[PDB]
Amino acid sequence: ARVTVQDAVEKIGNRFDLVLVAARRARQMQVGGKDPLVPEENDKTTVIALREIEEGLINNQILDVRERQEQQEQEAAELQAVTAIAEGRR
Amino acid sequence: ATILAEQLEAFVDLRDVRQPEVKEEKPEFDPILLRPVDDLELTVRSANCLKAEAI
Amino acid sequence: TPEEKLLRAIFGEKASDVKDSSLRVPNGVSGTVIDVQVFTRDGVEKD
Amino acid sequence: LGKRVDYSGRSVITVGPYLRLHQCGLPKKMALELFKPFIYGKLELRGL
Amino acid sequence: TLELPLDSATTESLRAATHDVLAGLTAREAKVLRMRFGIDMNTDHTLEEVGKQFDVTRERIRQIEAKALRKLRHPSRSEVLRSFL
Repeated sequence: ARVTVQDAVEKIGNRFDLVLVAARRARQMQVGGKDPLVPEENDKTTVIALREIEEGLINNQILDVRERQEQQEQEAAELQAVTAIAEGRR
Repeated sequence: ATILAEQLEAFVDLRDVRQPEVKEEKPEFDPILLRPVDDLELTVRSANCLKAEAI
Repeated sequence: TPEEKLLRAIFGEKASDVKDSSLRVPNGVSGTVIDVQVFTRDGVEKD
Repeated sequence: LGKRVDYSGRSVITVGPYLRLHQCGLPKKMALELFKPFIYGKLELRGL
Repeated sequence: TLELPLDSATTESLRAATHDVLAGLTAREAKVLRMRFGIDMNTDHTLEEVGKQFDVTRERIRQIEAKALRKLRHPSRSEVLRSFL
C-alpha cells in the first residue's frame, strides 16, 4: 500500500481527526511558502526521479497533537497577512 | 550458436575489458535561447545593424 | 495598425496585406485524397 | 442538478496483471491532457 | 469580454512589466513620454512640454516620441502597450 498510513490511524483513536491534521495544515504550508515548517528535513517523503528527491507531501508531521488551540477564522487571516506570496518574472 | 557463445564469453575467462551501459538520460533544453536579442539591453545602433544582418 | 508594427518589429518586420487563411486539418488522423472537383461558375443550372 | 467537471478523462477499459490492489493503469497521451495546468508548473522549475 | 483562465494569466503579464525595464534607457527620451501621461494626465501639450524638460523647442515633441517608439521594441518578455490597440 503506502508508507506510514495505517500507523497514523492506529496511534490515535480516530480517523476523521487525522484528516484535518494533515489537511488544513498541509495546504497552508504551500500558501505560506515553506519557512513556517520548522521541523527538520528528516520527516519528508521520498520521490525517486532523476536520481534525486523533490516535492514534499506530508503525513509525517503528525507527532505532537493537542486539544484546544486556535479558533478557525484566524488560520487564514494572519497567515496571508505575514506572507503575501505571488509570481514574478524577469 | 555463435551468438550464444558470445553470450557466455564472460565465463570462459577471456581478456575482454569493456563497459556495459554507461548512458545518462535526462532530457533538458534551454528555452531562454529562443528569446530575441531585445533581452540583452542594447543601443539603437546595434539594434539596427544586427537586424540588418539577418539577426 | 501602428501598435501592431511593434510586435513584428522584434520577430522580423514583414507584415503583408494578405495572409494564408486555408482550411487546416481538424484534430485526429489525416488521410490521402480521392478526387477533386472544381465548379468555377459553370454554364449549367447551378443554384 | 449537475456541474460539468473542468478536468476529466474517458476511454476504453482493459486489464493489467502488472497492476496492484492499490494501483491503476491509464493511457499515456491522456496523462498530458488531464494534468495540463500541473505539468507546466514543473517544466518551468526544471530545465525543459 | 470575460477572459477565460487560459489567457487570464497571459493578459495579466502583458500590461504590468514594461515600466520596469523602461527605466533602463536614455533618461532624456524615456522621461519625456513616461513622466507625462503615466504619472500625470493627458499627453501632447506642445507649448507646455517644452517647459517640462527645459531644453529644446517644440520640434522634438514629435521626434522624441518617435525615437522612443522604436525603443519600445526592447520589452519582449515584458509588455504593456501592445494590448490597447
